[PDB]
Amino acid sequence: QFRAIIESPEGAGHVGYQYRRNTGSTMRMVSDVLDERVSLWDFHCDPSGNVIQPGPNVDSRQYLQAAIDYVSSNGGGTITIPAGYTWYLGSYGVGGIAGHSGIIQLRSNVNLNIEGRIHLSPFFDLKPFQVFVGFDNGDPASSGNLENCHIYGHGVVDFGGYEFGASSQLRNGVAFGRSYNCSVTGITFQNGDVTWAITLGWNGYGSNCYVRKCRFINLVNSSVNAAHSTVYVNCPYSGVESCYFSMSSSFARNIACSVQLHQHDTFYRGSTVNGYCRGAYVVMHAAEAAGAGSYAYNMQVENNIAVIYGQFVILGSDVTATVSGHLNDVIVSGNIVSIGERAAFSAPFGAFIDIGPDNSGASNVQDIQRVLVTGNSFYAPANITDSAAITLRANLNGCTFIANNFDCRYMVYNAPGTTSPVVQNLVWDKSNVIGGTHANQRAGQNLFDMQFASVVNSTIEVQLSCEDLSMFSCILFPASCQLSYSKITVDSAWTKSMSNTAVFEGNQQAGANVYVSYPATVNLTSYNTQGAVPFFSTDTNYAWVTSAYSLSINENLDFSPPATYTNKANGQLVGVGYNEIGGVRSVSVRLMLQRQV
Amino acid sequence: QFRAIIESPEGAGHVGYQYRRNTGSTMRMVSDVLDERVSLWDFHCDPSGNVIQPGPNVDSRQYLQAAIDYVSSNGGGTITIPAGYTWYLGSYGVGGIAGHSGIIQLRSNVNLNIEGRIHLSPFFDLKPFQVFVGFDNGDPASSGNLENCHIYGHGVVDFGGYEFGASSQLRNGVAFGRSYNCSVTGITFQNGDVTWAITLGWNGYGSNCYVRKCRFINLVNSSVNAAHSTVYVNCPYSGVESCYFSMSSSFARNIACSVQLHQHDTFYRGSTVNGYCRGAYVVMHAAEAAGAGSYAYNMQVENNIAVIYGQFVILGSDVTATVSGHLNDVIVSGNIVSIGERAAFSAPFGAFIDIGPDNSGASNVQDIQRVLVTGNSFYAPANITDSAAITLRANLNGCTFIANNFDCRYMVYNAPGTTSPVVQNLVWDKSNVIGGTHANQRAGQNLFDMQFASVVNSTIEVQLSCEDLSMFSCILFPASCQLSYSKITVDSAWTKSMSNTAVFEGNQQAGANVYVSYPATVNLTSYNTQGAVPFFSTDTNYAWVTSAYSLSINENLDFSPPATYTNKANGQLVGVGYNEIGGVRSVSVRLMLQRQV
Amino acid sequence: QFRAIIESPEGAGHVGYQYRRNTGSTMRMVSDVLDERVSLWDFHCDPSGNVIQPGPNVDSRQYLQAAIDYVSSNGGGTITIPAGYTWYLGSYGVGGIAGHSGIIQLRSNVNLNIEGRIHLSPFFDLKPFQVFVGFDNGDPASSGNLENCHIYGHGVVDFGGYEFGASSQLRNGVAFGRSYNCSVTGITFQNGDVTWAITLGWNGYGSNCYVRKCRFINLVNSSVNAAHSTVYVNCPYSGVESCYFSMSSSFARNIACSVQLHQHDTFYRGSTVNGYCRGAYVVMHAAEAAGAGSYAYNMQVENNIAVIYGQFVILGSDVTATVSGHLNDVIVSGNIVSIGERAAFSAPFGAFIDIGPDNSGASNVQDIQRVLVTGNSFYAPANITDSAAITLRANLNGCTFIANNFDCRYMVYNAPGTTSPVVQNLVWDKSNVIGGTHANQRAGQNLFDMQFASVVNSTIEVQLSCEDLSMFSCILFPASCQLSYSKITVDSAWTKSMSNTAVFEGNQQAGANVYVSYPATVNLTSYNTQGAVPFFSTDTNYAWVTSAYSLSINENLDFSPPATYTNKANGQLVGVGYNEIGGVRSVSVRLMLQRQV
Ligand SMILES: CC(=O)N[C@@H]1[C@@H](O[C@H]2O[C@H](CO)[C@H](O[C@H]3O[C@H](CO[C@@H]4O[C@@H](C)[C@H](O)[C@@H](O)[C@H]4O)[C@@H](O)[C@H](O)[C@H]3O)[C@H](O[C@@H]3O[C@H](CO)[C@@H](O)[C@H](O)[C@H]3NC(C)=O)[C@H]2O)[C@H](O)[C@@H](CO[C@H]2O[C@H](CO)[C@@H](O)[C@H](O)[C@H]2O)O[C@@H]1O
Ligand SMILES: CC(=O)N[C@@H]1[C@@H](O[C@H]2O[C@H](CO)[C@H](O[C@H]3O[C@H](CO[C@@H]4O[C@@H](C)[C@H](O)[C@@H](O)[C@H]4O)[C@@H](O)[C@H](O)[C@H]3O)[C@H](O[C@@H]3O[C@H](CO)[C@@H](O)[C@H](O)[C@H]3NC(C)=O)[C@H]2O)[C@H](O)[C@@H](CO[C@H]2O[C@H](CO)[C@@H](O)[C@H](O)[C@H]2O)O[C@@H]1O
Ligand SMILES: CC(=O)N[C@@H]1[C@@H](O[C@H]2O[C@H](CO)[C@H](O[C@H]3O[C@H](CO[C@@H]4O[C@@H](C)[C@H](O)[C@@H](O)[C@H]4O)[C@@H](O)[C@H](O)[C@H]3O)[C@H](O[C@@H]3O[C@H](CO)[C@@H](O)[C@H](O)[C@H]3NC(C)=O)[C@H]2O)[C@H](O)[C@@H](CO[C@H]2O[C@H](CO)[C@@H](O)[C@H](O)[C@H]2O)O[C@@H]1O
Ligand code: NA
Ligand code: NA
Ligand code: NA
Ligand code: NA
Ligand code: NA
Ligand code: NA
Ligand code: NA
Ligand code: NA
Ligand code: NA
Repeated sequence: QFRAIIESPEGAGHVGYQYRRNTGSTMRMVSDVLDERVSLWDFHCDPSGNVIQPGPNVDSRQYLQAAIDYVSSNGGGTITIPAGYTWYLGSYGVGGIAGHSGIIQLRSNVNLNIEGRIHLSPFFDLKPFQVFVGFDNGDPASSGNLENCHIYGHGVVDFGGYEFGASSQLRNGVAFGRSYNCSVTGITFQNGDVTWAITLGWNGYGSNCYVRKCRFINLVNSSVNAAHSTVYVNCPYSGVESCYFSMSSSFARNIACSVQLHQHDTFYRGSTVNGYCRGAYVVMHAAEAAGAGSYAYNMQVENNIAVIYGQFVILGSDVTATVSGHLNDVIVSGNIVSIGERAAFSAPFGAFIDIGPDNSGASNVQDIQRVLVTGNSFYAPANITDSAAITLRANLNGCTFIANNFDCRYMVYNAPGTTSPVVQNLVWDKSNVIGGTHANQRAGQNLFDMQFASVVNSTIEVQLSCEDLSMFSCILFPASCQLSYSKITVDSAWTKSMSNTAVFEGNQQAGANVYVSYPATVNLTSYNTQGAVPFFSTDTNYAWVTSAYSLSINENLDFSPPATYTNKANGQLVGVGYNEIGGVRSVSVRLMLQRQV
Repeated sequence: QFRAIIESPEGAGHVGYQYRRNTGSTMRMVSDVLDERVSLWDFHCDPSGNVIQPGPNVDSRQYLQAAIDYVSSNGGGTITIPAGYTWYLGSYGVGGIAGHSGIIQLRSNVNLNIEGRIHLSPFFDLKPFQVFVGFDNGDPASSGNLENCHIYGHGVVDFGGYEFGASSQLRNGVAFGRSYNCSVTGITFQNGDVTWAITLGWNGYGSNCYVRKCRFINLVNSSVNAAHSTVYVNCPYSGVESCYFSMSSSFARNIACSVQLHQHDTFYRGSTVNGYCRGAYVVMHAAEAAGAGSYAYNMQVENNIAVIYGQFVILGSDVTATVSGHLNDVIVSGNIVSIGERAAFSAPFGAFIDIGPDNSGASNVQDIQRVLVTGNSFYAPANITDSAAITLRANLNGCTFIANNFDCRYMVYNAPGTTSPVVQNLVWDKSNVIGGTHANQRAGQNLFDMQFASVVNSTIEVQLSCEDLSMFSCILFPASCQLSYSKITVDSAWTKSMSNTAVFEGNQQAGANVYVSYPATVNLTSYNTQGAVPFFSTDTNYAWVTSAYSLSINENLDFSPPATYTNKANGQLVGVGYNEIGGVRSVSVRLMLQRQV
Repeated sequence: QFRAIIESPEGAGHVGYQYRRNTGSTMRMVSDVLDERVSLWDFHCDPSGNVIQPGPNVDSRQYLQAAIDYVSSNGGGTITIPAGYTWYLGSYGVGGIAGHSGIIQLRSNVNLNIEGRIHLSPFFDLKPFQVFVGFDNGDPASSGNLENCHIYGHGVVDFGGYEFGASSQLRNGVAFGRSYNCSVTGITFQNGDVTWAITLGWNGYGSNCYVRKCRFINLVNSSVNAAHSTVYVNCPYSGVESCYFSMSSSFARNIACSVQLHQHDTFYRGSTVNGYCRGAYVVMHAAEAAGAGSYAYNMQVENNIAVIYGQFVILGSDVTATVSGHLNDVIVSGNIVSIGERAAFSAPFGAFIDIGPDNSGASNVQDIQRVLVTGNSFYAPANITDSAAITLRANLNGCTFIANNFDCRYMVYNAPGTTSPVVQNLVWDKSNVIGGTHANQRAGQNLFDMQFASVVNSTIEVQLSCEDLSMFSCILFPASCQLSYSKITVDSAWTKSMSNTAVFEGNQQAGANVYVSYPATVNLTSYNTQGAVPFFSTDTNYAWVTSAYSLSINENLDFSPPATYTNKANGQLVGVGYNEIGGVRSVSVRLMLQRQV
């Protein structure tokens, strides 16, 4: 009788236990203490209750789903995926997750402690899939929420190396769904061709979702893969920290981004990226504005390390028929970024910041402002013509650069005869240090190439830290660019031998509220009078100049040109020098030309 | 016989076990392996040893205390609070913690792994309480220490929604006490009206205490609550990182602060705050100086995201009869902060930095210096008159601003006819970017309103980035403010149409070691002489000016005014221009006035 | 029969269990569920299988090694070191780790969850040791890898207080070896005299190794200890975050460093250091370049708090017969550092950044560039003569300072008649704020002491924020230092009473591509002519000056000196002033001297 009970599945419920033989402890049964934990092994059995060993020819999916469903029924808990085993998944899930090509359905309060390895079987080759899905409905708009679901451990999700079957397919590791207080910590995602590794939230619905101390390795492998973003953050008060992202595929240099920050109060910090095209998008899509409003604000990209091939941070916002997206209150700081070794134009245009047109190419829908870029480093190798501190390709309502170090081909750039952005409140502080890696490479090129429709309320304070006489100019405005209510200065250091410093092809520096200064060489002639004597410019190009001063020594004994000049209505400069002995003087002098500064 | 033993509480101590049938493993009994872990279930029993189910009508407090006391007796360990259950607490603790309105007494080396939910029963409604207390005595001065106590897990402490009964009451979640190597990680504290969620240390006694990845949600709910600070850090080598703080109550906008950093080598990093009045205090209270000395130094507030209604960082120090507190070596960097949408003056004055008078209102007791504020963003909506980069309300011995972006009503402010602080070593670097949100709102107002007793060894380098002709002046010193050994500059950009740029109501810019420059409009008249000819100012207000130069074009052909001016003893400016044709000239010119720069 | 089986070591394999009595769960045996975890207790037994109690007189080493070896055999897992016990280690390991004075050999996929205490027995007194070793061979070049090995928990590794027996000995806590995806989290290392606490990687071989939330306390205690670096990072894509490091020994002030970052893509963040000589080395040793190439790049030191006695960050690179090491793409940001209270010259020279010669003292082997130092604070007490923002002691190919706050004796320093470094691309932006703690201490001293062989492509923009008339000069170049293609400026603020501002002992400011400006006092005499009249310098020292302007008021009525000057071939300055009444004038005026700026 008793032997039978003991050898039965209830035997453990008949063996008494009391913790450490403490007389004041609960008199329990072994089964009670065992019931305090739960593993996959508890559900990984055949219809007769016999345990089944996982392996390449066993599909563990129904067993893991049964575990999650059961623990869900009790109010939650943590299911362990045991170490020292690989658990293969080999069929699709059913019900609500079928619309998402779901394998496993996550449930609220049911955490997974993944210590072993989860692998995809070749059933998934050339097919879409999303491994873990928190939606409970095919239609995300009619889905319930996922709350308090955490995935963590020292384990591994391995996507089996399979290529995409078709570019239109989607593949994901974890889709938390309409996700509140959910996280992934510690896990290695590897060996795939996927669209995302993790997505958080759904069109603004969700909160407090995080990815921390995870690794993402080799998650693009084919030319079929349309696009890849390793973590898409689509709910507020969420972010990514202390993660490692690496790709080795060539295709990843053209298509892969590490992070999308698409809702307010989101962050990307303390991570290391290598082998990717892009670092992060910081974006408000109107099409995603349902759950948390139409503004992306409080967006933070900080203290990351990257080697990328395209753009580090891309800013944007866009509209739909009924919603307009807005982006503001952004900080990009402390990141050290480089474009990896590559040929010029062999990948998307290299940039630290990109102001990106929308997915249909429009550049007149964006509302981006109050962005602070500060205390970052950027480097691109000397050969990479297509490298810029900022590629400013769509309308910009403000962006502030302070105390960065940029060492690349262009500081500000936009391609001519593409978009003509409207620019407001572009602020480039004199504390931005311009590196010299690209010195001597800039023939035909303008360091600050202002290829815009208009610039207003902007500040460009150019300071070189070494010579580059190859460059056509430090800063150039084409005649088509309006310029008003702006400050544009070129410091003289390392400019003495430059023919052109600042160029205003439409003579826009004449505007009533344009404040500029830059070096120029000017020819002057004096009157013949002995004593105090006026010197006048030969050219009549200076009706806009409020004052000028000498940047050249005077090699003469018998006279000196004026130290300082003002102008005359006919556009000459004029100053008062000194003839110790009389005679008409003729000199060529390097001047600092100033207007309202 | 054997059946009896097996069904007894010692039955598990009679069932042999050897790990994985390994012949070299220990021959143990099931009870030994079970004894490797411990849960609340092991103590949650009646006097007969029968397990009791937790619930709203069961008080789990004595059972949890018995578990902690027992594990403490064995040298420590980790007690799990099981998932899928809510454990209610419904009575006060006894002994040493009674003086602290304690519920549970923490003990050294006994960690709590909280995976379920701990809730307060309505016994606590309208009463004080501190849920977990690490002091062992009613009098903190006679308390022993708490060491090596960690609280962690995916669980929840829920304060039951109860309001305070009286403003003088105190309520806390975790009071570690005189706490060494203690931490809270992962836990959600929610649904209360409390004074603090967590306190670390006691008046400088403690070390290596941290709060990490915790959430604090809705912990103020009534007008009775006197004050709320979510984490009070009162021991050195301690801090808060990667936490989330949110309030929805109106009252929280007026009374709630996220963090107090009150001892040296403490930090607040990588967190997100919404709905609070204040971000952090960085303070040395003399009354708290017993355990770690009288200096708060090495204080770090970094990489946080906040939407607040009052002040982001408040600095201070104060004194007692016998102790003087000092604050120095502070860094505030990388934070992106905004004042949330509100009416002007509807909450405490909005500020990025506040120099706060002591709790009795004194402004002449503080010793604050060597503070660095760098690479932060601040924004306040255009309507919020009461918004400042720094509200400088008490004596300041130094604070350095570099490469911040401030977009609010005032840069520097103090209210006139309140405190008259004594200011030393206020440094505002030209790399601080002043935003334009408040342009056109500043009628009657000074952007830098220097409402102080005295300013010395200070630097204010004003740089606008857009026009605001509504403002009375960029910077103004009342006659009551002494000014010496200081540098005060206003860059000309966007100032051409300003009637007043810098204003010294006591003509303080004349001081021997004052170094200033700013734009002014000046009327000048020349002598009638043809040729080189002097121009003189009509007004005699310029005896302090060392040089001036033209910021205006010359619309004339027949003459030019001087490019550069110096002065004369009677206070006129004078320069040498050029009359091509003779005649008395009269012109109004915008000049850069300079003094010793 | 059945009684015998049940009391046997297989008894638990005969007691059936099914999780929570769920009919769809696996019918298992108690032994199966127990086998899901493993502890030291499972191996801590005598030859008869009887458990042995750990203690000061028991050597736990063979038992722990047996556990690791066994778990390794099953594909890995996590062995717990139980809480509430101290486990002593009292003999050396055997085999592959014997060459490393190894105690325990780590194995791939076998994690240690250390919750108790591991202590060293006095067998190790005066001997070398490395507690945990991941190499499997005496010769690291012939060692296999360690992968997926994590050490974590709330436990403690205690080195027993024993002193080193001889300086040439080595002692370590954890040597992961050729280590891929390995980490230490949560652990306290204490009470030793050791060389390192943790090393990661081996000469570039390894990846994704981290130390997080660990504490290192009192790990130097004797004068025998040659050198100490708490964490040596010798593999890429690895780092240290949120750690606490403290020393109390005097010897630690002279010999101890917290971190070595010696391979690319490595970081040191969010940590607190006290009592150490140095913060971090960022170094490419040619001798260590085998596994990850010859370049250290993407090196990040950020958001740390330190009180040190020598240098905070030391940069270097060096060569071997066949390999040349290079260092580039470094960021040092957000750190708040101070030199602790000490006598001048009582420890290694105090510095925020050191450019360190190699271990044989060579200063002409280094290739260091593209370094960004930004948004840091540094303080040293007024008495510490040996304190510098940068001690630039070996060849430097570039380093950029922006928006730091440095408050110490020197800004730039190198000792004369030591090394004569070759300097390129030293950039000190005007946004670096120079503190006043050392005002009045600088007799005989130059704030920027340019004791170099040559300086090129460099920028020094000096800005004072208070007076220090004790200093000999703001910046001084000895005649032996060449200077070309550089910008050197001293802002006038707080300089009016300085006899020397910038000093060029070799008249190097005359160079064709040197761009300089600084204040000087000049004596001038005019001609006697009434009206517009020239003033000329008495001295002929100004042939290099392109323009000068007045920094002094004019106390005269009857005349004014020129506002602005240029020069003449004989080296005089000349300008045009105004005599209202005739007469030879003689004045002494403070001028801003400018050259090509
Ligand atoms: C790979 C990636 O992330 N790319 C970024 C762009 O994302 C956009 O394209 C993606 C391509 O894969 C996604 O669209 C695709 O997936 C959609 C969502 O799938 C459906 O809904 C899921 C919830 C279900 O599980 C699925 O079964 C499926 O039903 C699908 O509707 C599209 O048809 C398909 O092409 C991506 O869509 C978002 O995905 C997230 C995460 O899964 C999800 O939370 C969202 O709900 C979903 N959004 C929308 C609108 O559906 C889609 O956004 C991204 O647009 C771009 C940003 O840069 C551009 O835009 C900037 C702003 O104008 C501009 O500054 C910049 O210059 C532009 O380049 O960045 C990546 O390219
Ligand atoms: C809510 C909050 O934190 N407010 C900050 C101010 O704190 C000060 O007021 C608090 C109001 O709750 C606390 O005082 C209250 O509690 C005291 C401590 O309780 C006793 O001791 C405990 C150890 C026991 O468990 C309790 O049972 C009880 O016996 C009590 O003595 C007071 O009477 C009561 O009002 C707070 O007190 C500190 O609390 C911490 C954490 O519990 C504890 O470690 C300390 O020991 C205790 N300190 C003292 C001195 O007792 C008390 O400090 C805080 O002052 C303010 C800082 O800003 C102001 O001061 C700046 C410096 O001059 C100035 O720059 C600024 O402008 C000022 O506004 O910030 C919050 O307001
Ligand atoms: C304490 C410390 O870390 N000091 C830093 C300097 O490190 C150099 O000296 C150390 C002194 O302990 C180490 O050398 C010692 O150990 C060597 C390694 O031990 C062998 O190999 C191990 C793998 C085995 O387990 C051991 O059993 C043993 O066989 C040994 O070869 C030496 O003979 C001995 O003195 C340190 O050596 C490195 O150690 C790490 C971690 O263990 C290991 O991964 C490496 O493989 C090993 N490297 C080498 C080359 O062997 C050795 O590097 C460090 O040099 C210094 C940097 O600053 C100087 O150099 C800069 C660049 O030129 C210059 O800018 C600066 O001014 C200089 O001061 O910083 C610390 O001093
Ligand atoms: Na779908
Ligand atoms: Na901005
Ligand atoms: Na246009
Ligand atoms: Na009390
Ligand atoms: Na400071
Ligand atoms: Na006064
Ligand atoms: Na060795
Ligand atoms: Na640099
Ligand atoms: Na030389």
